[PDB]
Amino acid sequence: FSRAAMEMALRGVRKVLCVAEKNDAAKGIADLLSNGRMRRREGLSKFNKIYEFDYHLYGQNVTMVMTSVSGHLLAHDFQMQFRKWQSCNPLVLFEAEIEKYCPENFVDIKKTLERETRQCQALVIWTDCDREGENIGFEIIHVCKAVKPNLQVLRARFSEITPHAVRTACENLTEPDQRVSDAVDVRQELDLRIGAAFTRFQTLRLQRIFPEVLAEQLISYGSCQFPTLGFVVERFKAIQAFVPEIFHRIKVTHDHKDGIVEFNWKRHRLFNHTACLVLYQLCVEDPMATVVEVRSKPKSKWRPQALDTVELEKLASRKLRINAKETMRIAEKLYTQGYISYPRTETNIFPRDLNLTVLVEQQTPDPRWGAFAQSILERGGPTPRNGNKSDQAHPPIHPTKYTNNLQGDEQRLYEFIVRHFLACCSQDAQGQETTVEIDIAQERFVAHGLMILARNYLDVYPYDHWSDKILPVYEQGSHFQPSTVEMVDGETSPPKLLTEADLIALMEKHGIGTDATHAEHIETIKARMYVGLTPDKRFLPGHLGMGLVEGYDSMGYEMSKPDLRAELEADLKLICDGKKDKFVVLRQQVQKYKQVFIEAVAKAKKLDEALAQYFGNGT
Amino acid sequence: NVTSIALRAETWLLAAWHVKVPPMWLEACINWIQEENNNVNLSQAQMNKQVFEQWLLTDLRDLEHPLLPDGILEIPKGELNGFYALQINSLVDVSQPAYSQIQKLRGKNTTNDLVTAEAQVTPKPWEAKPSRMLMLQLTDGIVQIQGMEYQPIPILHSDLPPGTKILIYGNISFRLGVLLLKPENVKVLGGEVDALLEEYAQEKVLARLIGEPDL
Ligand SMILES: [Ca+2]
Repeated sequence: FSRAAMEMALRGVRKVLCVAEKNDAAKGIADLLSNGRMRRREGLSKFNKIYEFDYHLYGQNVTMVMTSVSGHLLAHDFQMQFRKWQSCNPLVLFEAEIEKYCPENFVDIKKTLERETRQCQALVIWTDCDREGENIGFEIIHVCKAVKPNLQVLRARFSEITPHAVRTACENLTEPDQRVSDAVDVRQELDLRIGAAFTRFQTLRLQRIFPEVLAEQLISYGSCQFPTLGFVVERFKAIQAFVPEIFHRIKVTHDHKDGIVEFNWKRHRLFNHTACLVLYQLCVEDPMATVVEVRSKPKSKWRPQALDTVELEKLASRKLRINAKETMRIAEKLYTQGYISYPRTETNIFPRDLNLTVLVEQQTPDPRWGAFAQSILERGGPTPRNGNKSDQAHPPIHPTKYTNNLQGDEQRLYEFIVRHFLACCSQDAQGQETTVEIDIAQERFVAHGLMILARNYLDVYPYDHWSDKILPVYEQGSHFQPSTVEMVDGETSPPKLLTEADLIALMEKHGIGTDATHAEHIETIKARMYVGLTPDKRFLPGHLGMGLVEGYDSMGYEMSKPDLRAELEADLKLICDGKKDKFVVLRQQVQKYKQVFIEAVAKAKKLDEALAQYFGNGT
Repeated sequence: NVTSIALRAETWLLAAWHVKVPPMWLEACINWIQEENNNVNLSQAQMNKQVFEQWLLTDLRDLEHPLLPDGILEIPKGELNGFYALQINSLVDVSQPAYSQIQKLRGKNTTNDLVTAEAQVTPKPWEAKPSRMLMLQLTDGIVQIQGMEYQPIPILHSDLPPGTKILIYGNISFRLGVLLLKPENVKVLGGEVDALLEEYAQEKVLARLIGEPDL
């Protein structure tokens, strides 16, 4: 814990084995700590290199042996006996013994870690600082502790790959968190058991019932992919059920030199022809408009709130037309290359420790946003718009280094992250709102006006729009003849099919897909052909996707609802905080899902009946 | 012979509530109230109350006693003056879509149906509202006209039972068989009609406006 305790622990350490999540992170972290002085060496894996370099750890000169893994080193599965589909009843998979093993393609990495452990006295985990990263860290620990059981294990915590961050990580090494690793082991186990039991049950059943339609096809089940599909089917059904209605409104317009002024009815609209016809007839006879109230007040448009993973995933889809899976891929590439902070965070509050003034200064060399960044500094400095969430691990996603060398979508997302950051650190747009109320035969109509005085954050954030709506001068008490007095018709519009940002919003609202896993589950229902994208590009459910959701929902228990997964994901967060143990969560979640399974097997014919609506007869 | 009590009740009904009733119904009604309270000799005050309570529960369509002036539907526009104790057969809000209304009434949750990623475009207080407009189907039992909430009348609400008796008074401008009612022109007397509760229940009224079958 203390500096004296650490220095004492480090005594007699000559070689320190360091392990990163991927080779590019290993090459990157080693290059920064060594100042490019690192010496490359070969591992037993051709894609996972060793970078030796001299470094000073807690007052001890050591040789840092920096290598990497390639994501998860260990695979989880049932024993060989339960692995074959025709070897057991899917119900036994809720209790069937599960084992962790190293795949053939990763054995070279496992053997490199083991090899280096022999020459090293300490182990430092440099995997990304998220739940999966801590679990990968514990996979590396288990492999090395098999060689040296008394090996000193430390954990480097960092939110960016920059010289200051990686140097501070070395001065503040901590203990690896078993709690967050355990939550990953619990989720991995539940996903395998619920996944396997329900997949084997429905795939085998539906392949026997509909052989011509679902031959050799995999009808997979996921505890999270199912309520995700549920949102898409729920919205489609909402549109299907929606009844549009004709409404009527009195439209009064008044012509001016360079623009027509439209006064909007204070009664807004009526769903009755005779009700509106009567009020309109009153308006044609004596249409003399009198200015009742000419009111004006200051109006403001708020600058964006500090950026988190969800807002990035949604805004990149809406504003840049990059899908969440690609956004997270590019965002991870920019993070690894040192241009942005860790893009997997729930934080929308800038920590007090973080120097925003430097981050803004750093962006002043840019031709496009440079002048604006300078403008923040000239106006006193950065004034961020913070939210209410903090994971207490990472800061909001922000630019950590300036680069002009990016291309394609990589440039587009970096530019977005920079502009959002500067907009957030800027001021709100300030305008003047004006309103003119007119009376025509005791009927009140209102025209609105806007005059933006200071655009502020809008000058760097083109993704948001604010436009002047300048109204002519109307004196309180004036009388005038309107250009036209009409009785126009309208109709109510149904909802639209969900976009990816719309689907992420629903997932967020209901607490599923937490820990930035939204994209993974949206991608699974896309890939399994349960949903399809329209040209618009919105989610349309397929016949199999549709049939499964209305099949399980007809069984009584509302299975398409995200309530059970949200409870599961909630329990996982408790394991991380040490607020709940892994054994109670496992026993409770397994009992809950085994019950839902047993009820579904009992009413299995409901699945056949729901899909028969699309594929016809079948036995 | 209850004709002496009938004149006294007729005087009171008109004086206190502007209720006009046919002599035959009134006499038949008094006789029934006398049979119901056989054990006692009721006062005129108690008789007047019980007669009025029976009136509130009576279907004006079955009363055959015209109240509203002749050809009120024949005149395109005009003004109506005087006191009328009419009956609401059905009632609906025309400021809100019937589909939106039936959904809320049916208690089904449509939260996820209005979820979008697009930023909250804060509406104006008459778009965030707008003020309610009830369209009443009023009758004297012979002629059927419409009553519009021209100005907010808070005593009226969509949940008023079909057959509810209401006093329509003062100067009221009317157009195309629609009365432009202001709060100062309406008074709710109460009551209900069993025969109407069935057919013109708010669920059934709205279901008809969205084309639901078997109605
Ligand atoms: Ca990762």
